[PDB]
Amino acid sequence: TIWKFQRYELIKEYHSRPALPPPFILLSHLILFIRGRHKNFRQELEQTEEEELLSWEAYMKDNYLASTRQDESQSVEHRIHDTAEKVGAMSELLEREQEMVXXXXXXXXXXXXXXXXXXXXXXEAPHMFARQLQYPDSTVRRFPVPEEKVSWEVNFSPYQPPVYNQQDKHRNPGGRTGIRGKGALNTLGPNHILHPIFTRWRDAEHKVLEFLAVWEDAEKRWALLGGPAQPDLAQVLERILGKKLKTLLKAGEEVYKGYVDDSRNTDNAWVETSIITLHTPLMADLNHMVESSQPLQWREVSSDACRCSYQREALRQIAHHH
Amino acid sequence: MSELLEREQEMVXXXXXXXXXXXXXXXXXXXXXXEAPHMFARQLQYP
Amino acid sequence: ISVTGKNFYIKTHLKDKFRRGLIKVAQTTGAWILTGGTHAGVMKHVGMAVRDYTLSSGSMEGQIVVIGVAPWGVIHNRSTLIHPEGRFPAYYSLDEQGQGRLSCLDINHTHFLLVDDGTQGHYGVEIELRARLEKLISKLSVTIPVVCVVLDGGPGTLNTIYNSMLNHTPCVVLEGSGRLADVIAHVASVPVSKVTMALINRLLKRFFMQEYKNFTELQIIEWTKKIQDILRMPHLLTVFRIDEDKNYDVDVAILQALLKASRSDEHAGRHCWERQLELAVAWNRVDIAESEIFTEESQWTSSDLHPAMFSALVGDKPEFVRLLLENGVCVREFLEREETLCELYSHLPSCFFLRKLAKRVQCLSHVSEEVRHLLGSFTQPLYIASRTVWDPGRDLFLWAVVQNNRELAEIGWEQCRDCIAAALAASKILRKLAQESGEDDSEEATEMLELANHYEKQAIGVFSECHSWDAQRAQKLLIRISPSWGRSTCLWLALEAHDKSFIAHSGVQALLTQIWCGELSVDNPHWKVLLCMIFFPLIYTGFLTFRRDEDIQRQAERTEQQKCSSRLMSFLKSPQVKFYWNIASYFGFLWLFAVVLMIDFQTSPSWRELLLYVWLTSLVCEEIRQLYHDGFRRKAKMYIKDLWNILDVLSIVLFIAGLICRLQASDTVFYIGKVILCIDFIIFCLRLMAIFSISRTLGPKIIIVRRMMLDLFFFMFLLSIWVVAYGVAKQGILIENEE
Ligand SMILES: Nc1ncnc2c1ncn2[C@@H]1O[C@H](COP(=O)(O)OP(=O)(O)OC[C@H]2O[C@H](O)[C@H](O)[C@@H]2O)[C@@H](O)[C@H]1O
Ligand SMILES: [Ca+2]
Repeated sequence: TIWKFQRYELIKEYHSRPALPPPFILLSHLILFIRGRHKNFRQELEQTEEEELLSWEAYMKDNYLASTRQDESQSVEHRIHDTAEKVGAMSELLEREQEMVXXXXXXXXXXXXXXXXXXXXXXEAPHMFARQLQYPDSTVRRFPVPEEKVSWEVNFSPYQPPVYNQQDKHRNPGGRTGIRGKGALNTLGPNHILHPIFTRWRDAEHKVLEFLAVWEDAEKRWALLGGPAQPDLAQVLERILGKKLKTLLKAGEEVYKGYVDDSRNTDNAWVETSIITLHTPLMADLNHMVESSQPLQWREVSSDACRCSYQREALRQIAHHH
Repeated sequence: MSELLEREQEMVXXXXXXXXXXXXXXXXXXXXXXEAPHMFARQLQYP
Repeated sequence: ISVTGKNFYIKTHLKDKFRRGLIKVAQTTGAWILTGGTHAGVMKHVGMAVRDYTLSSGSMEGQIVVIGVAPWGVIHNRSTLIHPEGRFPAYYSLDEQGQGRLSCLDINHTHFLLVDDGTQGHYGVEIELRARLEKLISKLSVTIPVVCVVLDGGPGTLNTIYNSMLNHTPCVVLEGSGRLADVIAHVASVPVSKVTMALINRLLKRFFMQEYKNFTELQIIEWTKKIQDILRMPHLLTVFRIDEDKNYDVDVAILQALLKASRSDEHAGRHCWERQLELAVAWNRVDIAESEIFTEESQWTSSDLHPAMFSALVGDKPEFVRLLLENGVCVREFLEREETLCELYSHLPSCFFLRKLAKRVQCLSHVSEEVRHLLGSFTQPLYIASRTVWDPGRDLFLWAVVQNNRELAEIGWEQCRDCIAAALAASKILRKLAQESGEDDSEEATEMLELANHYEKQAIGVFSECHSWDAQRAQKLLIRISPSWGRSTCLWLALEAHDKSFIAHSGVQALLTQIWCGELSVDNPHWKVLLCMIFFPLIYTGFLTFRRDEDIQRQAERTEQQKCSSRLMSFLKSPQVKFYWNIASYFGFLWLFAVVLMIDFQTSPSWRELLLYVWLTSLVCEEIRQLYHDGFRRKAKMYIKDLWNILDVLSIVLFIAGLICRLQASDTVFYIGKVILCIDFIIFCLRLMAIFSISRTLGPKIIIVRRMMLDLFFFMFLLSIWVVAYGVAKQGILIENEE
């Protein structure tokens, strides 16, 4: 070791001093002093070449580093951990697959053997929002109504729903609602909601649909405006369009009508509805009136309307029909 | 373990499927309706 | 986190794992823990757990808040607390012996809400408020993540689960817990088929062993409806397998519930994933973040990660910062503002460095003083006050290898440019702090030396592969000046760093020999050089190949395969001939000085004495030229730091003292001058002796001087006491009383 260092320091000193030893360095230092860097140890490279040089150095470093990773992957102190992890995965997967491992098939075969002999001898989710325990804006908790107890077709014995109408015959179809009376509903019967068709051809009107929809409910996303009108006719819906929001040329189709789910459904009172959807994108009689509620816009998307199954089916009808 | 696994996977239903198909059919048709020889004698050199 | 687990019999293994996990999720984030306040059961269990942690940290940081909500009428000694005056410290009497209804507070909590409905006999009324509180501090701001954990339970657990999950604050259920938790863990399939009163009655007979005769039909049907309403929301609930040694504790459960909540959420993809990751770094779960949020569909930008990865670098998270730099964090964009680097050196953890740095403090520009002191001071200073090339990788690797985070430091180096320079500079600063470590720390110091050895092996590996690739480019690479890392070069920095296994590489020895022969060839032997040193025109006659002729023959050959006064002066400017010629002149100096020390030594100086005077003026002139080419007093301080030049300074000052005493007239100072000149002669001969064996280093010479003066002093001391006591015993035998 020390021979190389002695050689280095020896090379370091005598490279600097000139020729002509002290008998003539008294001359040589005098004429150098009266006369007036070094490019061997420390040299300044030009920037034209340092870029290529550093890039080649980095590629060489990359090569060395890949070689060391690969030959670090060869030693037995790594192969032991690799086989350990692989045998662990193999035993876990073998226990999982043997847990996945014919009696039913045998029974079926037996039935086939028999039934054949005999022949030879011869020849859904309910309305879950109605089941929600806290009836809205009321001090009344409903009864716990399970999923097997949904329809009226089967009988659960201690089933005593407390009747509660708001002091302002029928059975609830499709689900036991746990409370009797009209409640917040007006009549003791199927109150009908109606819904005017609000749509327009959206931007890029090839397979699109926009609709002027209202966000005045301080709730989830935009639904089209409407109202529970007088049931049974369509001119009353035209008057409801004139009232809550003349026109001659129109029609009404895609009428989803019937039992709609609510957190207000009772034993004898429930809500039903009739929602239609149908429609250049102008609709000049519809752009004539300016709608006032401030939260109301032109919903150009059909992303399931962010509301209950009525609005999701309404968005599905406009996504399928156009 | 590897030798026994190759041997057991070599021991690993088509016939059963065919039988099931026959049962499905035959049933439909019904519904529509209503040893060693004498080897010493074969020995090549007659005595 | 709210824990809403009176009679539960968990076995000790799960209780220990849950205690340690809930503490390790308490100490991490600075997070609130909400519990019912009664000292029965699991609320007192988490009270004792947080008491054990808050003794374990010594109240130095955090003081984890346990706000509790408890019903007014169910508490024991409230009339000791019912004063209309306020701010008074009241005392509570726990006594462990309350009535069968009225249980007492757990005093290991810290905050108390007591809810008062006037029922005074029932536990149930209080909860309808409590989950509402959760929504409020979920509505406070991005939103705060909210999660409840659930253990053994009863009827109260089921009601608080139901009144939580109807408010979108999701919940985790621990497996193996007993009463209600194993019930919800058993219902993991058949959303329509399993919800029957018969199967729930079978399960509640299977688990609720002792209390099963307390059931009535109204309560079992309210239970069955509640669990059907709970299980119908499968994207907020998660059953959670037991805390095992196969990389699963409560941190994984809290993360997966946060993500199965935020996946199917309405608007979580715009802003919730930020605080998701910022929490995910704090627990060091690399695989969960790697498999959950760094998926192919996210398509982020690289500048937005720059907060989060910073924390992963401020607390020594190596695998996670590899995951970040693989996923898209770029170190060039990272270090744009210098305030980030100032923050990095602010948050530097405890080591030997910052302990040595705050002394110089009592500012990134402040760091360079401790750097250039820890490094050799012959370099330039770096890290200037205002953007001295910026070079982010050098800064990051410098920070890393100072703070000694080893597996972080490899990541610091693999991203750096200018590889061999930085590798050897890391080796130099490591060996410098290894030597300068005075407070013992022997494991720390041997880790320092092992790290320096590692980087020296890395540098010689890279350079060995470069030298096997090309030859002359590697010789271009060694003598390069570096724009980065100040003003040093590789060969100088390894020479000063004394990296003993690098300078003894084949290529660097070939370059050293190729300088040491100079303009002559590198292949001829040295005895022909001595014979050329004998006769002056024999250089015209000798074989004596040159660099110019050799290369020309070599250059011409490659092409074919592919398809008077200046010459003697160029001989004269070799270093080898200069060395031999100088040492022969030095031998002649010894000969004439030894001649006129003895013989031609009259009162006035003689002829050859004047020749000795002019050779010593020649030596001091050569020395002042050496000082003139290699502030000014700083240059003198760097000059005297050698071993040969201190000997030449001592020699010339002793010669000029002996000479100025040789001007005198008295015979005593004449003899004193002869004495000084003779001891100066042997100092010169000792310098010629040390022209071969010794080196220019002073450090280990000082240490060897101390440790051998110690041993010589000690053996001389015991020799002295043996000498003195034997002599005085011999005097006490062989003389009488008088002396
Ligand atoms: N706040 C209470 N403090 C003290 N004891 C209580 C409390 N609540 C109930 N008990 C006693 O629990 C025993 C029944 O055992 P089990 O059914 O397995 O526990 P649970 O389901 O009733 O817990 C419900 C509470 O836990 C959560 O923190 C909720 O917030 C509730 O406040 C009875 O004897 C009660 O005296
Ligand atoms: Ca010198």
